[PDB]
Amino acid sequence: MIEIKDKQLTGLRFIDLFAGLGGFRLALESCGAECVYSNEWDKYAQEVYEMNFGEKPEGDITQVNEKTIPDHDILCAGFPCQAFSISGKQKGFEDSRGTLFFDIARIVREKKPKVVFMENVKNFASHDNGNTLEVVKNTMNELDYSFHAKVLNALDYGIPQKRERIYMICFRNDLNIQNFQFPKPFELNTFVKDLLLPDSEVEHLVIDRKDLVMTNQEIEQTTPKTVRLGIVGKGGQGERIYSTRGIAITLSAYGGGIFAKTGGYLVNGKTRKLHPRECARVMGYPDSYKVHPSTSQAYKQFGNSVVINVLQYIAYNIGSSLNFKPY
Ligand SMILES: C[S@@+](CC[C@H](N)C(=O)[O-])C[C@H]1O[C@@H](n2cnc3c(N)ncnc32)[C@H](O)[C@@H]1O
Repeated sequence: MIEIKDKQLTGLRFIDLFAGLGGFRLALESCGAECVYSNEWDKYAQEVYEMNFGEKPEGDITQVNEKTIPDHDILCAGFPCQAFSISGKQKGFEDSRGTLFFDIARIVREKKPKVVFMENVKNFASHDNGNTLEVVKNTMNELDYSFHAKVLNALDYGIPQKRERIYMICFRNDLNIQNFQFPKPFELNTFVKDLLLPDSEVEHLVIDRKDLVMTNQEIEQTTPKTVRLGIVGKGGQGERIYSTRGIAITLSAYGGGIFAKTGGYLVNGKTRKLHPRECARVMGYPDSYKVHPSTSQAYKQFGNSVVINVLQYIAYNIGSSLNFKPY
């Protein structure tokens, strides 16, 4: 993550829904905001969340009563995508019933807040011929909110990894805000080689394979692209080797293969996976964020997580718009 010297959010209060590892929390707390709530049911996530943020989030959202949630200015949420079974006249609020989204709407209609800050998968914009996005959109509009959405790729913001994700920002219509804008992309000057740990701490991740077939040889120059160097097995997912002088492929929580979630990399004449500190680093997490003792957990977590840096630029630009109220 990077440091923000202009705390455009001091004094503002927020809730961290579907917490996971606490990305949105790391991000907003650096802009000055304060955390008033958190919710997350996966006992392992709650375990890491507590190791860093000292507290344990509450449980199953489906069961928390709306009128029970603290007063807040910003609602943060990276919920899980699910299809909507639209069975009726046109689209809106009533169709979000049965999904965990309805739980967001349920809390927004009855408690504050100035802005709803969400995030999801790269293809949220296309799911069901656009139907999935059409619903969340019409729902926010009909509760008196404005809707802005965009797909930003993390390599365009100082992080070496291919990872497109839709970011969605909603401003209460009461605020009258025609002033918002998503950050501008820039030059990348950090690649996978700069994020690795020394060999001594990564020996146990080397995988020796005789069916390794090299298609290209190591490039001499770094590029902001994904460079496939070789293969193993059938060359399907999880069995492809990448160059450290490039960008990391998209980390995944539930993938399989020989090099399962991190992908495999040619580091120093040996083929290995990424270590969890590396995974953290590839997501933007600071070296001070204590990770889960179980390396198979760290993987599932960091792959369902958030790119901190991107969250920090978008949040700053939110303090801005809310702080510009001239006579
Ligand atoms: C309250 S239960 C889901 C109940 C759902 N109504 C039902 O029909 O099955 C809470 C859900 O939150 C999901 N969840 C927790 N943290 C999340 C996050 N950061 N992003 C996405 N989904 C998350 C859990 O995996 C679980 O499915």
